[PDB]
Amino acid sequence: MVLSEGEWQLVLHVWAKVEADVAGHGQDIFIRLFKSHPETLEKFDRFKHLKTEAEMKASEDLKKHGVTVLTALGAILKKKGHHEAELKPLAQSHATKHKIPIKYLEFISEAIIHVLHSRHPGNFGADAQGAMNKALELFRKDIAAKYKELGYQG
Ligand code: HEM
Repeated sequence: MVLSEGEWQLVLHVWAKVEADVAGHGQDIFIRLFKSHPETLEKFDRFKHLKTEAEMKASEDLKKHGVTVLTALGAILKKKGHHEAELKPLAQSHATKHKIPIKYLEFISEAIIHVLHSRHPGNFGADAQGAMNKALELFRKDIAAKYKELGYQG
């Protein structure tokens, strides 16, 4: 797929709001993910002992990890589709070290869209949500193609 510039504009306009509090957005997203799809928590050896949302919010390691993840995602979105280099090391570690299936990348995509919708309703109407969804579908389709080249296609 190819997003138009107007779509990329809608995505970087709400992303600029997220960047005003990257650590708080990271927490909300991961908490939403772990609550909605508990199986994804099992993939994290560092965090799978966390039993409640209260424990998750209080985890300083989880908040540092959410900042790492959103920073890497933001760098990919700011490329506007020219993200081949950024995607390489990310696809290698998620396919060969962490073993994350594409279906889990759909689950975090849903969590990102839920949290933007809750926190940024004015900058996340139907058109802006449709553009963010297109941008995350492009990221998932490109990562899935790299998984296949690396031998995992999971
Ligand atoms: C927006 C999608 C994602 C992005 C941009 C992303 C990014 C990252 C980054 C930048 C790291 C640190 C360096 C590395 O190991 O590569 C990381 C680690 C990791 N990611 Fe992801 N990730 C994504 C989705 C997921 C999903 C959905 C899962 C699991 C369901 C996953 C599981 C992990 C694991 C197990 C680690 C190691 C964490 C730790 O112990 O340090 N990632 N991810």
